[PDB]
Amino acid sequence: KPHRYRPGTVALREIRRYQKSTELLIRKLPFQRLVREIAQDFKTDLRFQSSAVMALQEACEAYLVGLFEDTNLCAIHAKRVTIMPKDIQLARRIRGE
Amino acid sequence: KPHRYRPGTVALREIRRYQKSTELLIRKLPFQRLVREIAQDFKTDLRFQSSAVMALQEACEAYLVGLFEDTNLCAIHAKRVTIMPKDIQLARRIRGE
Amino acid sequence: ARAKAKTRSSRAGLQFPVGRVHRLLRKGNYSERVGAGAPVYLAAVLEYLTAEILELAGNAARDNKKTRIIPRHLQLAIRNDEELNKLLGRVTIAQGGVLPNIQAVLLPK
Amino acid sequence: ARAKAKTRSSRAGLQFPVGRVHRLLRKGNYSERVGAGAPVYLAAVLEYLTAEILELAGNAARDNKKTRIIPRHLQLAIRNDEELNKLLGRVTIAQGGVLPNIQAVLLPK
Amino acid sequence: DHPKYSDMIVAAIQAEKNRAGSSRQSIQKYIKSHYKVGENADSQIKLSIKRLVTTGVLKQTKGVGASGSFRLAK
Amino acid sequence: KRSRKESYSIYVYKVLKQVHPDTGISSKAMGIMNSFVNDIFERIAGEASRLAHYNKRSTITSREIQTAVRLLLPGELAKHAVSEGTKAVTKYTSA
Amino acid sequence: KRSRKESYSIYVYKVLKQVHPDTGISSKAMGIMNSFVNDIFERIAGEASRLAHYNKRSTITSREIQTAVRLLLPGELAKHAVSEGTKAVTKYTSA
Amino acid sequence: MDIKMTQSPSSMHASLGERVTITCKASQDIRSYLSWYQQKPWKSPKTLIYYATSLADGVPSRFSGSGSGQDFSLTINNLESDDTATYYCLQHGESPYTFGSGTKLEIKEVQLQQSGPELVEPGTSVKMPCKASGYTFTSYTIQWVKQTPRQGLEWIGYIYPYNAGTKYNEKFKGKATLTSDKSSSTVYMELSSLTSEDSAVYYCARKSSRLRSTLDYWGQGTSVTVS
Amino acid sequence: MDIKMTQSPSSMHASLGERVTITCKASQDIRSYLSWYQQKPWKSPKTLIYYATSLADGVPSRFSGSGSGQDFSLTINNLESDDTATYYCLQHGESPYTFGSGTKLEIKEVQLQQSGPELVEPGTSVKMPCKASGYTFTSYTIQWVKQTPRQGLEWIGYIYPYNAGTKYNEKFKGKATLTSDKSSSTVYMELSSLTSEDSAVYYCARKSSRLRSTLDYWGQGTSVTVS
Amino acid sequence: KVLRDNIQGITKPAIRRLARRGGVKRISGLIYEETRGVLKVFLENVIRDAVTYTEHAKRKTVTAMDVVYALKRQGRTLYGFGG
Amino acid sequence: KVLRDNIQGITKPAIRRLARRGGVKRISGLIYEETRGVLKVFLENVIRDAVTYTEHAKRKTVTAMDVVYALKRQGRTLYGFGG
DNA sequence: GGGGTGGTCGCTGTTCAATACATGCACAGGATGTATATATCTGACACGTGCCTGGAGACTAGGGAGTAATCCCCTTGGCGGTTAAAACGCGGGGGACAGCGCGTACGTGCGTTTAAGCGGTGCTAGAGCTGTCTACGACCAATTGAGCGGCCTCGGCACCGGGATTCTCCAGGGCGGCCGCGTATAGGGTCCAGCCC
DNA sequence: GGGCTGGACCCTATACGCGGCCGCCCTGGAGAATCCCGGTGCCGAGGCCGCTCAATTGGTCGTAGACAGCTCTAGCACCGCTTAAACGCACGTACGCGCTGTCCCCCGCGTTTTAACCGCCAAGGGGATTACTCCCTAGTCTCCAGGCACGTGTCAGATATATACATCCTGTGCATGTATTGAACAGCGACCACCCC
Repeated sequence: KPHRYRPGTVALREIRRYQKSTELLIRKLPFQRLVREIAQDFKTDLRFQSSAVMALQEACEAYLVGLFEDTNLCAIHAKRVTIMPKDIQLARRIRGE
Repeated sequence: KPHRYRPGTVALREIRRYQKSTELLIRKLPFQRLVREIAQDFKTDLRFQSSAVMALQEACEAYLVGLFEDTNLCAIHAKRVTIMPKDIQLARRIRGE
Repeated sequence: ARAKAKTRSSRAGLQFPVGRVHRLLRKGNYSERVGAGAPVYLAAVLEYLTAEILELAGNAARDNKKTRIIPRHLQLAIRNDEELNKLLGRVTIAQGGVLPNIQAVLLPK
Repeated sequence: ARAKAKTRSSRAGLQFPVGRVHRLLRKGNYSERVGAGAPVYLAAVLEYLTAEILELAGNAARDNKKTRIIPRHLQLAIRNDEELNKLLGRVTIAQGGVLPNIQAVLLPK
Repeated sequence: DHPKYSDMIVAAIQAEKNRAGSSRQSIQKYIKSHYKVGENADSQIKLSIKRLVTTGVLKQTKGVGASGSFRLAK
Repeated sequence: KRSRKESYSIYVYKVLKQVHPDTGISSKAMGIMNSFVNDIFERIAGEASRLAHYNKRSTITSREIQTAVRLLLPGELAKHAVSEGTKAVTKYTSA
Repeated sequence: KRSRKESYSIYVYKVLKQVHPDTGISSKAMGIMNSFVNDIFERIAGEASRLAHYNKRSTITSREIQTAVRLLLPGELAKHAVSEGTKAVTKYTSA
Repeated sequence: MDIKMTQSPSSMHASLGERVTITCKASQDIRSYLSWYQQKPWKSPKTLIYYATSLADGVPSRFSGSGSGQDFSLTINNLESDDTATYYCLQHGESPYTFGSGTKLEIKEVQLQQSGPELVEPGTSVKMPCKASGYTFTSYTIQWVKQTPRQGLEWIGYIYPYNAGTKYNEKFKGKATLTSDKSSSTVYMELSSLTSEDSAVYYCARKSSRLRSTLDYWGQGTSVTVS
Repeated sequence: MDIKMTQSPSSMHASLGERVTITCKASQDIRSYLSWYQQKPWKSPKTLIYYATSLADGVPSRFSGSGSGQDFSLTINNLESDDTATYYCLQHGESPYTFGSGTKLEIKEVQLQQSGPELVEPGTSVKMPCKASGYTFTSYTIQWVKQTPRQGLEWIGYIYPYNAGTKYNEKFKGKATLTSDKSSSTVYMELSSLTSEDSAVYYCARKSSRLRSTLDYWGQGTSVTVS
Repeated sequence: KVLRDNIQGITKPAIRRLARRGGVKRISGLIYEETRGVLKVFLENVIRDAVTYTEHAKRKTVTAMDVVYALKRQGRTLYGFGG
Repeated sequence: KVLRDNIQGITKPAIRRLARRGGVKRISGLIYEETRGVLKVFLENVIRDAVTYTEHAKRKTVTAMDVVYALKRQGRTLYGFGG
């Protein structure tokens, strides 16, 4: 019968590989479209430097990673291993956001 | 038989009483002693304005009150009612200290 | 002879001192030149913010039946408003106290 | 006739440009006047910080058996140190990644 | 319509013949889902399990008190 | 003779008399309001100075102060402050 | 015609050559180091300006810069930066 | 001690193109906290003037207002076909907000979703929702207004989602109850013990916590009818 | 390959007031990362010079350091009776830290609590604590040094309490193990498979993570004796 | 021309990758929508400031320096883009 | 003359009162010592900067203005004592 | 007139209604805390006065910013493939969570101790201010070399392919404690011989 | 002459160990991931050359701050007294934590889809620069009035007292359920009236 890793084993390897790696994790073209959409609500027919979009992507991914670390710590504090929106909300509200 | 309130009713009454008031909760003169003891490790024979010591006490009590709010939120997140040193530690780490 | 003096605050209709704001702008090392309209605009903005906070604090004091605004009323005024709370999120008000607030899970059945 | 020019960097024994630092201090609207020793002292401090971070990052790069420093090595060097990390806590380093860190309770067994 | 709890419990145990002990929640679900018992059914179910194990008829294969799993023990 | 040192107390009091004619204000609340005025003044002036530096402009104008106000003040507060400042600047210009 | 830009790349490379003769550095790492130098420059200069303003001094001196260094840099970074700067200032005065 | 709004011209006729003036007299000094609203028939009102002088977002400069203290006025310069509607002044300087009696003039992105028509038997209770979108929910209070053909527009109360704070008109204590849902960004108003007088169209309206702000955006209105 | 330290003058006899000069050679360039230590008999060493020129805190200007690259020197100007002690040069420019052979001189609040002497039998294990106080525990590494009468001082390794990072000398891998406990500010060293050769005094020394910082404060030492 | 539904481009795989880099082992199903909301809020906050700087410059193109200034003003100092 | 152990002057009931103003209902027995450590760290951080400002001014009296500057430099702006 | 059997009475098994017990819920009232109305009084706030310095009026100079014109670069838009990633579906196991139980640690309350708070006095260090004077930082003219832009080459590292090691998963086997079934054992039931009625 | 008692032969109730079974633990082997090693190539890092502008040198000056001296505020030390807060101890309750069961919901893997990425090409918007100009602000001199220091009075709120209402807790009573047990009632063993031979 075919091989299958037990649940929660591949997640560790994914954590290891994405903590070793440094590349951006969100796809560039849909993130760019999202940025343009969001900016459309403040000023029409704006233009963007590729470096400006890259800087936005770097800042957003760093923010999300830093938030998920606190979400994981709150989940562990609840003696859980699954992170939940209650964990995200607790982390964000303690951070003063 | 002598009257007794059940555990937590006097606690709630004290919560209501102290959230309505505005005066300082830490004894002034021993807080001043602590301030002078700490400062003597940075410079000997320092003088202090009374206003400076009061400013220190205001800042310290505001910081402690906010920290206890975050600690209580962490404890509630753990489905507990009692605040614990692990709750204080989580509040501090998530806050960024 | 020189005409009758008229303050820039009165010329702009403001209460806050345009002259003092201009002198603080020039002496504060913000730039080597300062436009004429900048201190007027800044005095108007500061007067607006002061009027908003003072009116909210006065409303709170009136609700508390007190005729004089106190740091408790100021704390209530800023904290009970989301925009003012975001403006002064990193600020401590001396003798201001805290909002009466108890978590739902602590209340008795 | 006048003496051959001798850079203030060489006079102070520094690599960083004392003259450029002095120009930036004057043009930055930090004060009306700038003492002669301020750009020297500041350039020395900036040189010390640059040397510290670059040597830690070079050690990290050598430990990875690569010859040139990259943002990953800068990130590793900064985060593995209490004082540098607390100095640069609020800073994001592009393409720097994160430190490997898995919580103990998540490990098997 | 509910007889004395002894026969209800033994009937519940007899239906789902788990060899390692019938869990409390399984029989509490079953007897109330099949039959109809008053508002305080569950408390009387727990007390019935307790008194039966005190009489020694039922054997608690796992757990403590009422919280465990119980076997008929013939 | 003591060295005269300035504060915003009288202007805060005049604004108070405009918004609430019959209320008063304690000394501690007045000092807190002075601290508020100083803090907001410093914040806006700093943002305007940094805007001028970023744009390589030598002077701070009402446009710079306006952009600083839009950056720091939130939501409806920002647009109300902008409206008040624009009205005051227009009235001043019309003399 | 395009204007001349300005960066600390040469000085950072010279410091790198002093601390690790064989080690190189990437362009993006150089950009990050330029950002670091500019940020720390701005922090010390701003803190020294605030110190002068608090003490009503018109001049930013090495004492102001030293106090800013002690306020900003934590722990042993402060002591070693103070030592390096004091050495440089003494050598400059002697020469 | 409620501050009555007295609009002088109850109705008027005007040809196209000439200037029109409308007056609203305040019972007590409201310190310039007065707004003007245009309501075309079978549609929710739109804001024209706020702080008694300031044009609302998107309002053409044809409309203008003036006055302070107790005497306020509205002006329309270039009358157009669409300018036929009912104009209400609204004061909000003191806690019970009061609308003007209304002036019927005839001539020759923020969304507040609200529920549809309703039929209810007397003595029941009802829950009108108000789905808010297009803006940050907690920053703005939700204001509820009752419109009848006999009493005109009446202010019921408001909910502040930031802290769930409430205020109610004394005429609606107990009758109305306000609740908020930060997750769904929805506000609900409870009407208890429906009675014949409750046959009215109810509007939820957005208003900033800023004192000079006014009701700026309005829901489409819920027509509640009691049998 | 380990950097050899070479103090050329093994011992000097000198009178009071006169000058003495000690030298220390290096097998490879160490870029000024050399420190000087004064050890009185039955006493923990104290730091005199760091970064090859800088006087440590509380050290009088009598002591002077000089040199760079491979030639280094320590100079004492005005001798007193107290100067009778052994002086070691220590390099930390490369990962395996190496002390000098030691020079004997004869003349004619940061705290690190360490445990007392420990008698032990061969082949078992022992655990030595180092209780630090008076400073931010996580900010400084704890260094461990082994002092035998016949090899002098030997650097074993360090633990960084901030991230529990450790580095060990190749000679002591497996033999030594370092652990930390933030809650009690204590660092523990475990020695495995004790042998008669292991009989030595073990010191714990605080050293900052700064590259130019040296081992500055030392524990009183823990003598381990193997039967 | 008009962009309409691009928030869904922050896919579940992308959020999982971000959580893996964040050290998260097991992920609830509602984290995806919660994270999309949080990211939307953060992006709106940063981009509003960037556009304000661009408008002050009277430029029609948002630059990386404008983004860096917005981040620094929001306490998110970013190294590597000309800061 | 000297002071040695004034941290114990931040008493158990005082910490309880602070927790009550924080909305805390039930308190573990180790919370008192943990809070004493926290307060000690915070006071050290603030007083160090206040004394640094005092040394710069070449004064021997620490002033409320120095304390306010230290708090503001640490991001804890305090209203009521400045000026 | 005796042998023998159903009728009927006594003893007892079965079941039932009162006895007793346990749990779960509503309420009266007793104790305590809280909100409200009234009188006292004090010291902080608001007002009035002097004066003095910094803000305003009027005029000059020059340079900073506004505006027009030009270039070219870099942003936007489109098109065609190419996989890599995303979407979707499914089996399952392990984690969330609800309930039960226990013990201990934390709350509540009272009696004892202590030290904070307040007032009053005394003293002197040192912060604040003024005046002198000099060194040092700004400013300018002339110079020149250091730093920046552009061009080029070459080696560090990124990638690709291939072993070699390592870590995970689990199926099978060794090993131990609990349960079912058979056995040596003896207790008693049963057969043979002597004896007393 | 035959059953009772004694001794011996045979039927059967019994305590106990061995085999069967389920669970615990160990380990070897398959397989999938990870890391080391070698070869290739390409593009970015580092070096070289030209130039131009900004950093340096030499000199003048003017004012900012360093120093000295004086003054008088306020911070520190001390002591006594009151009483409120802290502390120590007892008791008990409810909450934290461990254990158990359920079930559903996330993970891992295979299959299908789609759209991001990359290379290529083209248009043109606007960002950057330069030249010209003018008006807007710095700077100076006069002068005067707005605001700050200081004094004073009175009323707003803090305080003390009494009262009236609200909340908490619990002891009691009531309602519903349960298992228990002496007895009300009928079935069978046994004593007696009476039939049959």
